[PDB]
Amino acid sequence: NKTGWAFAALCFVLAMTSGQMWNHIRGPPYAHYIHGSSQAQFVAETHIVLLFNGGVTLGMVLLCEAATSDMDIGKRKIMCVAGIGLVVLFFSWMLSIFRSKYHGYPYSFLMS
Amino acid sequence: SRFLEEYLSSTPQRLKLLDAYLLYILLTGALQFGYCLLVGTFPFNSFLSGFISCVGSFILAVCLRIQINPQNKADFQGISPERAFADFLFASTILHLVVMNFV
Amino acid sequence: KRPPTVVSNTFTALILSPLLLLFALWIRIGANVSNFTFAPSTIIFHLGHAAMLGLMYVYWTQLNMFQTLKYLAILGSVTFLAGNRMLAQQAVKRTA
Amino acid sequence: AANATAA
Amino acid sequence: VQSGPRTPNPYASDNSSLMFPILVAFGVFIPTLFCLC
Amino acid sequence: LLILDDSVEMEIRPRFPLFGGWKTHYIVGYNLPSYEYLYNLGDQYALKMRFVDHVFDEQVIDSLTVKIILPEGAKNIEIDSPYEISRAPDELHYTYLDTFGRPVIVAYKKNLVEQHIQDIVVHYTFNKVLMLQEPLLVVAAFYILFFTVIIYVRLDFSIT
Amino acid sequence: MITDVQLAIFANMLGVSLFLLVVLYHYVAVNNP
Amino acid sequence: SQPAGWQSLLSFTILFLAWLAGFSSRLFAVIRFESIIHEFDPWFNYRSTHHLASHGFYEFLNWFDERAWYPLGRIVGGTVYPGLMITAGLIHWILNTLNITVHIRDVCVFLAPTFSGLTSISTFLLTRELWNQGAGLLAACFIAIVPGYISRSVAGSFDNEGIAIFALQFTYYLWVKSVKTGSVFWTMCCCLSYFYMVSAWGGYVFIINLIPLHVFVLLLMQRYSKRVYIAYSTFYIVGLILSMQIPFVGFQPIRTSEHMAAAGVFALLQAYAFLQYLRDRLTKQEFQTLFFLGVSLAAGAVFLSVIYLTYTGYIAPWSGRFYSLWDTGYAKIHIPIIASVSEHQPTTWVSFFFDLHILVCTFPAGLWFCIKNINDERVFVALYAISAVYFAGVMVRLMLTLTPVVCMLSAIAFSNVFEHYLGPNIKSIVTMLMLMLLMMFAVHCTWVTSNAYSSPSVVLASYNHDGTRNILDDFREAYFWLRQNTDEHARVMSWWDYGYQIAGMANRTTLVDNNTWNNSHIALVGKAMSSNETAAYKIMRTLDVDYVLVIFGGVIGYSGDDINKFLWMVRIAEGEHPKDIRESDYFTPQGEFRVDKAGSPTLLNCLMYKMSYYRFGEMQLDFRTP
Amino acid sequence: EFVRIDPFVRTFLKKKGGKYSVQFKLPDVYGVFQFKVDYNRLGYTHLYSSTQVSVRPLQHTQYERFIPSAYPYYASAFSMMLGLFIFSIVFLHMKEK
Ligand SMILES: *[C@@H]1O[C@H](CO)[C@@H](O[C@@H]2O[C@H](CO)[C@@H](O[C@@H]3O[C@H](CO[C@H]4O[C@H](CO[C@H]5O[C@H](CO)[C@@H](O)[C@H](O)[C@@H]5O)[C@@H](O)[C@H](O[C@H]5O[C@H](CO)[C@@H](O)[C@H](O)[C@@H]5O)[C@@H]4O)[C@@H](O)[C@H](O[C@H]4O[C@H](CO)[C@@H](O)[C@H](O)[C@@H]4O[C@H]4O[C@H](CO)[C@@H](O)[C@H](O)[C@@H]4O)[C@@H]3O)[C@H](O)[C@H]2NC(C)=O)[C@H](O)[C@H]1NC(C)=O
Ligand SMILES: CC(C)=CCC/C(C)=C\CC/C(C)=C/CC/C(C)=C\CC/C(C)=C/CC/C(C)=C/CC/C(C)=C\CC/C(C)=C/COP(=O)(O)O
Ligand SMILES: CCCCCCCCCCCCCC(=O)O[C@H](COC(=O)CCCCCCCCCC)COP(=O)(O)OCC[N+](C)(C)C
Ligand SMILES: CCCCCCCCCCCCCC(=O)O[C@H](COC(=O)CCCCCCCCCC)COP(=O)(O)OCC[N+](C)(C)C
Ligand SMILES: CCCCCCCCCCCCCC(=O)O[C@H](COC(=O)CCCCCCCCCC)COP(=O)(O)OCC[N+](C)(C)C
Ligand SMILES: CCCCCCCCCCCCCC(=O)O[C@H](COC(=O)CCCCCCCCCC)COP(=O)(O)OCC[N+](C)(C)C
Ligand SMILES: *[C@@H]1O[C@H](CO)[C@@H](O[C@@H]2O[C@H](CO)[C@@H](O)[C@H](O)[C@H]2NC(C)=O)[C@H](O)[C@H]1NC(C)=O
Repeated sequence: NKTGWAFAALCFVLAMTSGQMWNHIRGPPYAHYIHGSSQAQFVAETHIVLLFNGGVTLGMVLLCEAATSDMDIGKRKIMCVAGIGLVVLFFSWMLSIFRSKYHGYPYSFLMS
Repeated sequence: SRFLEEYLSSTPQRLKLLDAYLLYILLTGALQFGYCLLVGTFPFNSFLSGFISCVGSFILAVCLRIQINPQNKADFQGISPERAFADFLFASTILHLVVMNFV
Repeated sequence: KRPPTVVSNTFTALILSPLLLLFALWIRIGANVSNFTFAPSTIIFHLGHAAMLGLMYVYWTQLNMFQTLKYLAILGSVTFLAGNRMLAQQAVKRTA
Repeated sequence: AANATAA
Repeated sequence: VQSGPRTPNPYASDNSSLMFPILVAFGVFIPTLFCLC
Repeated sequence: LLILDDSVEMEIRPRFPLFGGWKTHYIVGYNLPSYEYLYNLGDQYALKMRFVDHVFDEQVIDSLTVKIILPEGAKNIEIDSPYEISRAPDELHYTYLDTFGRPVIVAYKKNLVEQHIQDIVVHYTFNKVLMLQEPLLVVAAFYILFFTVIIYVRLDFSIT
Repeated sequence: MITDVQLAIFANMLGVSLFLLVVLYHYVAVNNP
Repeated sequence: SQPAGWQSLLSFTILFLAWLAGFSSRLFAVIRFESIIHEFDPWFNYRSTHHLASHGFYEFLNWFDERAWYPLGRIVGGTVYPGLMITAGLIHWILNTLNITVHIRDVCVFLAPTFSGLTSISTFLLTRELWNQGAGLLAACFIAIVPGYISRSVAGSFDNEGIAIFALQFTYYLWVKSVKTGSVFWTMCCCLSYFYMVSAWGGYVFIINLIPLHVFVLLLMQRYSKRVYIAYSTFYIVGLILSMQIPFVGFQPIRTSEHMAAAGVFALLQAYAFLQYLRDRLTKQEFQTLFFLGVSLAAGAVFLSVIYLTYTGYIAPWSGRFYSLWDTGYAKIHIPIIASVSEHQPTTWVSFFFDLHILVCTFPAGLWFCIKNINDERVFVALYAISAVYFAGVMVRLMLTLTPVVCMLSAIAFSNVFEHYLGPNIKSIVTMLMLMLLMMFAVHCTWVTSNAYSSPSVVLASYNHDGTRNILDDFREAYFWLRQNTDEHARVMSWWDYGYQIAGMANRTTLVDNNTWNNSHIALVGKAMSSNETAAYKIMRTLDVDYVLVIFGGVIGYSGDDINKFLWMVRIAEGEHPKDIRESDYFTPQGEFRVDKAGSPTLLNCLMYKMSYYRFGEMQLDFRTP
Repeated sequence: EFVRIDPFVRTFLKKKGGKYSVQFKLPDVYGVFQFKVDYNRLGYTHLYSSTQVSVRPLQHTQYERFIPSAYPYYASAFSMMLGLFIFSIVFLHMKEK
């Protein structure tokens, strides 16, 4: 069915867009979890980034599945507010760790 | 011979004519390929030009055959047979310009 | 080392043979030119089409690419107008 | 990101 | 070799000459939005 | 560049120091307003400028070519010069939005010195109305750009 | 001549206006199919 | 006042403002410094474009440059892609016929932003084909300011990619439209666009491989219609004969193993369609199984034929530049010039978030939406997304070609939200949250373009403490000396990086250029740059060299000088002459590369060391240091 | 000597009039070739004259055309053009039966 193929493609995209091929060529240490320089990354760091990216993606899809004519209004609204909070929370932690890597980047949404 | 006899009785006249044209194109292409095999390719550019002209006109005529067949009014429904013929002429002109630029 | 000339001439004749077979098969089917009212647009269209193909030959023989592109553009405009006009009249008969 | 040798 | 003191610009005078062309443009625009009828 | 109260003195320092047989090629440009170098009366204009201007102290010039690029409708042209300059025939110059070439005057001279800094004048005549040949082309262009649209929604080109 | 600060302000304001016009287009089209 | 007229006026206005925002965000290198060219590659593009302006077209097609790769000479017309040069020359000719006298360096500088506008328009059309106009306008607003596409497209960077992204997006739009409509006219227009793409960039391999992949997946999904036949067959034939016209491509669409997926899917499609026709005409109960089996056999036979023709040697195998994307460790071992370049190295998540702010997060959501509603074009979109993600994940340089699809997908996702909630408290908060995310995206894009990618490598800028900026202009100083104080036929020797920049700026005959097509010549130059004076002098005598140019960044704090790029010289020279140059010889007995008294005496008498450190042991800065 | 990096052609100059002159053919390799005439003898001075010349490959117009060996292919192409034209006159004005 289409759901399995969609899920597989989505997981492949989320796995590859967090830079897992860098872990294949130059295998980095797991820790000494965040590397200091901009060019180099550890192993756990990209797991963290993959978790946050999947978080934002899940928030988007679940925020759109709550406005489609799903079951009764209770969960239909709980999922919506969950997506609203989920996007902002995971994207703010993502932007905050990115700002933790670039000392000059002056922007922060809900830095926390 | 059921396919042959049935083809004759079932196919309309314009399509049968187009099919004869396809026979001519395919025969010329096969004969050219046979000459190339017998003799080898000294002028390879010319061989590519001629054989790709044969294949190109074959497949443009097959596309006209598909688009003009009344049994395929279901798929297209947006292009008449006359737009199909004009499009055939356009594609053929571009193909022959490239061929004479390449031979 | 190139092949002998007699072989090449024989294959030129053999390449010219399938044309005759097409004509023989078309007179076997019965293809006639009957709907040939002498409209201005039909004659102009077929003349422009033959002109374009003759230009293709002339491009192979002498002209360079910019000249042939210009000449093809003018011929294509003329043939386009004539063909549009002719195709509408042909479609009238089918619909009506 | 250019066509130079990696320094 | 050296030329000398520069010349003051004799072009215009304020409160009349600067806004005169702009006002000519406006005054042409308004009758153009009258040829509707 | 330092702006004095009599001139503008700009010290030029080349890319590399010259040591003998070393050469450089540079371009120095400036545009100045015409209310102090161009005098007009009715239909007759006259431009009074320097033939060669100061480049460095005790300069020596081997070959020189002055070109004056008058505007497009310059009917008559006369040049008054204080010493013998060798002028060549006129050649047209085509610039932004010009239909007919604008007159160029070419004068060559050899072996100038720091004391050939003199003034030449050029008299010419120029109709005032021809100036608004420059704002018209653009207008016409835009009109054509619109006229295309007006001829575009008048075309059917459908077979059925 | 334009400075860097002027052109940066211009780019920011133009991007914001772009996205406002995007959302306005979505509003108009949805409200009046 | 019909809402349709105002709706179309709003669409035209938002496309024009997207054009203007794409043109205005790419001037942060022209407001500062000067309107000149920047990187090593755009100088050759400029030089050949200047030749095309001053000699016409048929002189550029037969142009045999003798002032590059000195003893060998470089056939330029037949070993380059004439898409950027022809476009720049055509715009120059049109613009000078109307008496708008613009120099050709200004056209070469400002060609890229103008084409960025057309790229935005092309994305609008391609996204309108997949989704409603709303996603089209949102995608046209996304790819005009995104930093992943600005990087190698800023005004002054005159390279193959600015035109290439426009041509790629337009070819994909035309193929999607042709498959939807089924007409031969859209296939002919797509073929002409593919011909332009072939002439522009060496990224036509991606287009031609992606189109068979899309057709094959349409076959496996049992979604074969007649329109797919009429699209792909005509496209392949016309595009093949059109692609063979470029001189540098030549006969590679047959001999190479990159253009074999297209012929494979073409043969498989012909067989499939004939068998399906027969099935329709013959009885279904009898001969059905025979038809299924025949399709399978045809596909297997095509695969076997390709394997055999590749193995015997009739079909040449993959190039190394296209094989390092699969082997991923083949570069540093065998052919080190592929691993030497800075572009051919992998990509961390920092670049994925730094080139795309919120798009890289809402992009898989859009992919999910595209999978849920399936159409003939959406399968193509999904394959494009997956392939671009993978290819960009292994090479930094290629990320630009990934940026289009991201935008499209992200646009779709955002449009999806603005469809549902837009038009009480919850819906209003959702709309304001999405709009605020878009604000953050715009501000991030402006910051990244201002601080990161708008920097020339020709003029260096050192900033004073009080905010005053000083410009180190030593490149152009040395090249201008070399231009006006040497003989007209002097030969300079340099590392390959600057080969272009000397022949563009200094106008002198170089020995080794930036474009690498003969690696043993570069091996000779490397051996000359990494031996003592006697062997290097013999090498320099046999090549009739006159001058030697070395960039030394030791007085100021400049990172990439030739000492930092010396080890790659040693490795490249070791690759072709193992008996003369040993890498381990230039290291200390501890095993590290250093310049002190502890360095090896095999390096302290090298020619690069004696050449870039001459009379430097007496140059003491005023600040108290050794 | 006609050298690029190493001599491609070495010939003996022959005296006519008052000059040593030789006529020959340029090899297939393109590039920048130079003539080195170096006369070194025991007692005579050292003569050395080298002039640089560039040998460029053939232009796209100087290729051989209308070769006999390819008279089939030419034919083929033109044949189909003629075919197409005939087909048009028989496809638009065809009379059904
Ligand atoms: C593209 O190309 C163009 C053209 O090449 C480039 O433009 C050029 O850019 C430079 C700067 O980048 C500009 O330079 C400026 O020149 C003025 C003029 O300087 C002269 O006068 C100075 C003052 O002279 C009086 O006072 C002294 C006593 O001190 C007396 O003795 C004199 O007689 C006068 O009465 C004088 O100091 C200068 O001398 C200097 O040079 C000589 C060289 O021989 C030295 O020996 C001297 O020791 C001395 O160093 C000269 O005679 C300068 O005044 C400008 O200085 C400004 O900038 C300095 C930093 O670079 C700063 O330290 C100064 O204080 C001064 O700061 C000014 O600006 C501030 C705002 O930024 C103000 O707040 C401040 O009050 C002050 O006004 C500067 O050196 C060129 O003019 C310019 N060229 C043109 C044609 O315009 C362009 O950059 C290029 N673009 C690119 C590459 O992108
Ligand atoms: C043996 C074989 C491969 C096929 C057998 C044929 C048969 C029977 C069936 C084929 C089945 C199918 C569908 C095959 C297609 C799948 C396939 C081969 C690849 C799928 C993934 C895709 C689309 C790969 C694209 C090809 C590829 C390597 C692209 C990388 C190049 C890219 C993206 C950009 C080029 C940029 C750069 C490298 C160019 C430099 O140019 P310059 O300007 O000169 O520097
Ligand atoms: C619309 C989008 C198209 C984008 C085009 C991008 C630019 C690609 C240009 C690549 C050109 C490769 C070299 C080439 O084309 O060969 C040139 C031909 O010289 C030319 O004139 C090339 C001009 C390009 C014309 C493109 C028209 C396309 C329609 C049919 C191909 C041959 O010139 P000729 O004048 O044909 O020389 C031989 C003439 N004989 C008759 C003797 C044969
Ligand atoms: C190298 C130059 C090549 C020369 C071309 C020679 C053409 C030979 C005869 C062409 C016959 C023209 C047929 C024709 O004009 O019909 C066209 C649709 O027709 C087509 O789709 C084919 C158009 C091909 C011509 C395009 C280039 C012609 C350049 C001169 C303007 C319209 O058909 P319709 O299907 O009615 O489209 C109408 C859709 N609307 C919504 C817009 C109303
Ligand atoms: C809603 C209201 C909208 C109404 C429409 C408004 C449109 C007009 C906006 C144009 C503003 C131009 C910016 C500008 O004027 O700044 C220029 C700097 O000069 C430049 O280099 C910038 C030139 C770029 C401007 C071209 C824009 C034309 C648009 C076509 C795409 C100042 O340069 P200056 O330094 O003043 O030069 C004059 C001094 N001279 C010695 C040279 C004589
Ligand atoms: C780098 C990326 C490269 C990607 C390459 C992909 C590798 C091939 C993987 C095959 C995918 C398997 C899908 C498949 O099963 O194909 C057939 C349907 O099969 C057909 O209809 C034949 C069409 C294709 C012929 C196969 C030729 C393969 C030759 C290429 C080497 C499915 O038909 P179905 O009958 O629907 O299968 C299940 C349906 N039942 C109800 C019967 C259960
Ligand atoms: C410069 O380096 C070359 C080789 O890079 C040295 O040449 C060799 O020197 C040794 C020393 O005895 C000889 O045995 C070899 O026959 C020489 N040739 C080769 C090909 O190895 C040369 O001696 C060095 N000159 C110095 C260090 O002054």
